[PDB]
Amino acid sequence: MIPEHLSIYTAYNANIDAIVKLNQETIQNLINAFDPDEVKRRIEEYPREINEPIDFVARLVHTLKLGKPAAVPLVNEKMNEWFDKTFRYEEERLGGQAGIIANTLAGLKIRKVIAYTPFLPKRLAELFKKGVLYPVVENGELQFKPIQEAYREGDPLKINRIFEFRKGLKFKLGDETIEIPNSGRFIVSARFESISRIETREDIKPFLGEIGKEVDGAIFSGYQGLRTKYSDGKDANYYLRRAKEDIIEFKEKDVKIHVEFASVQDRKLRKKIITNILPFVDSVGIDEAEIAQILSVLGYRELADRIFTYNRLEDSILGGMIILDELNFEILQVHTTYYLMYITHRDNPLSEEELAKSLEFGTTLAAARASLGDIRGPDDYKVGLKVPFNERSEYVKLRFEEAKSRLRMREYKVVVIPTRLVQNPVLTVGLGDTISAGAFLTYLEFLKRH
Repeated sequence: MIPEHLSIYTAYNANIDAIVKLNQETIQNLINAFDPDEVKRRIEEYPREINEPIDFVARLVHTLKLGKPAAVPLVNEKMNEWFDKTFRYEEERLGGQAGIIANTLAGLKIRKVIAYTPFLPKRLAELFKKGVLYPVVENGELQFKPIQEAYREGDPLKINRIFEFRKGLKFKLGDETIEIPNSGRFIVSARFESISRIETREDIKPFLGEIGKEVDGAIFSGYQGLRTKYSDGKDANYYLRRAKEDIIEFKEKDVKIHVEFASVQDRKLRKKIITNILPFVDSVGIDEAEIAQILSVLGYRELADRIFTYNRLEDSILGGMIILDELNFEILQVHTTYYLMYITHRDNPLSEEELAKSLEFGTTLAAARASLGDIRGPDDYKVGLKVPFNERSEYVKLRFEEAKSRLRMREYKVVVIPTRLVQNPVLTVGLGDTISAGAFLTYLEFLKRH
């Protein structure tokens, strides 16, 4: 069942996600450090990014009193040390699509899992599972090390911080008492320059093809971390030309490549990624929100608006077909709350049943991880079998048949299954990534058999 003989490389995004519990002592001690009217002044002026500590407290306490969640970018690297010296973390865990994917695969105990990120400080390296390899240059040659032991002292440190606040708590901002209405999280995302240089670094770059010889597939993600423009005159395009070069090295070695897409708010960057990356890879993983974002920049604004507004199976099948037809990679996987879907060219070697089985492995693996919070060993996949296909399945199936009646299916194989939906899971972060990892893993297994 688990295709344990396959070897997979993942890049490029891995980071620390760190959680802080805002109890009374913690929030009051923080506020106490500042001048109260200095804080008040900063709230009304409303900082939309965090450059200095007063931006942070201001945005936070505004969020705490409203009792409504918020995410705010950290755009100054030097703040890492401030956060770390001011707060204690409940938990530090691995985040970033490549990180999560690497840890899930190493939890399945496949034959080999190599992960790469250009930024590997010790603190990040130690959050990976045992078993994940990292490529390094040693004595002028390629070697792999256990990733926990491959860290570079001084590498840039990407850390996203989730502040949990629970209802009930009161604190004071000078004389003014303040009770928190609801629970929630205040999220501070790493969005400074040093962690936005998303690439294979120059030392390892010359060995990518040698790395390629060691794997059956590579899963690439994290393009969404690129910025428009960089300090040293580099730009998104510069990094995207390097990204294309990496793709070429693996595909020349007969590696199949899967790109897991992501939300890219800047439409121009989103357009550059789609243009530069998608037509050149084999497999692509998107969610329902992403399908519309892509269509929107491809010019299909009406259909994108329909998808966003009504979330119908039919409009997603049409929109997936358009994206495949326009971009001409090999297979598209769409993940949605109630159904997963594959769209392939008519000459894809897999049968409908194998395509279904691959999707089923994906939703099963994700349901497992959503229930347990972590894949420790291959038997854990079986926990996903305990999560039934959702209550909308029969309606999904009926609507799929109606959709096939309305829409053309000449040039395309379209396969739809219902998800093993977990209502309210131990782990929310990265379920889409885990679906794609399982789907792509089994897609490789079936191709290899063919």
